[PDB]
This record gives sequence, C-alpha cells and structure tokens, in this order.
Amino acid sequence: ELTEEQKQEIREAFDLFDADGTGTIDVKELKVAMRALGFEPKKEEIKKMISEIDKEGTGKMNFGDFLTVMTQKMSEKDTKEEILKAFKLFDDDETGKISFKNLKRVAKELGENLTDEELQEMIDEADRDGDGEVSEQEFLRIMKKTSLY
Amino acid sequence: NWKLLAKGLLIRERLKR
Ligand SMILES: [Ca+2]
Ligand SMILES: [Ca+2]
Repeated sequence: ELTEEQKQEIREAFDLFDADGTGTIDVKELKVAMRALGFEPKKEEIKKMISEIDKEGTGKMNFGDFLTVMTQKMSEKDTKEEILKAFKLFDDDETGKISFKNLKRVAKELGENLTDEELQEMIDEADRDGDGEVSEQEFLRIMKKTSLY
Repeated sequence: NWKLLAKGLLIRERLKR
C-alpha cells in the first residue's frame, strides 16, 4: 500500500524543487515540499526529520530518500487520522477531552467490566498534564506507545 | 487497555455503516 498516482505525485512534488534536474533537492525545501503534498508539519517535526534525513549533513536529498520519508509520512498521517477518529468516538459529548465518564461508557458499550479503580488508572496513566482528563495529544501519545495499530 | 477499546470502537463503526 503505496500506490501509483501517489508515487507519481511525490515525484512531481520532488521535481518542483529540482528544476535543473540535478536529481537532488536541498533538505531545506522539505517543509514546503511536505505542504505541497497536503502535510502540515511543525517546527519540531521538521527539525527532527531534517536531522534523520541528512544524517551526513550534505544539505541534499535524492528521490529515493524523499520517497521514503513521504511514504512513511503518509502512513503516519493515516494512523493519526484513525487515532483521531477513535478520539472522537470516546468523546461523544464533544467536550474535546476524554473523561472518566466517556471511558466508562466506552468499556460498557464494548462489554468490558472494569472497576472505577481500573478506569481511573487508565485516565491517570494517559493524563500527563494532570488536568484529570485526556487530550488528543495524550491520546495520540498513548496509542503511539501500545501493542500495534 | 486504551488500544483495545479504541480498536473496538473503530471496528464497531467500520461495521455499522
Ligand atoms: Ca468528553
Ligand atoms: Ca490531561
């Protein structure tokens, strides 16, 4: 699962930044390159990625390396969306946080039989900022670090 | 855990509609 019109889009995107056809683009056009592709990367993520990508500080990247990073980023974006889609199914009162109330309702609808003590344990374990409920970032973080997706 | 419950809700929803 990669595809063809999508492999060919990535190529187009790559060539925008390689008008002279030297076969590389400057690692610095990454963010603009990702945006042309529909992504919305953030500073930290770009800092992090330019650093994974240009491990030998050439300042340059080829098409295979670009293709990788973009396939990888498309898979992550799909995962995020799916995690976000589940976020919304726990937060059915749409308060934008997942509560103890939401979580208990979800366990029941799915036929679990946890105690409030276990239910609370699952909040605390997810609640990093200590506001007593679970944000999207917390929920993303919590999926990021479990069994498989 | 979080993931079973999330996965549960996702299946429950990809099935209904
Ligand atoms: Ca809520
Ligand atoms: Ca929290």
